[PDB]
Amino acid sequence: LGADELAYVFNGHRGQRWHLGSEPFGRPWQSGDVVGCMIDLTENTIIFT
Amino acid sequence: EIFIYWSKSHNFKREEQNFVVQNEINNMSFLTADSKSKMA
Repeated sequence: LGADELAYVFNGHRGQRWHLGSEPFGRPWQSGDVVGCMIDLTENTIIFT
Repeated sequence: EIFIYWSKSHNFKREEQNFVVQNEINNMSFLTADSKSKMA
């Protein structure tokens, strides 16, 4: 997931954002942490909480 | 109310900018300090 152009994802094992490769982003989760994925197709944006 | 005054007043905005630039205030540090403070 994210190696190609077909996915925009967050990896909380390392704190990375993946799309056509990896870039640092955010912080790693702990056990029980909840990742909220939000997509806005009017502003054309992806947000992670 | 403060933001409304800011948007309405030309002088208020420009003095804000002047303060920031002369005093070398980061502001991006204040906003992103949590991740920075945590240094991950």
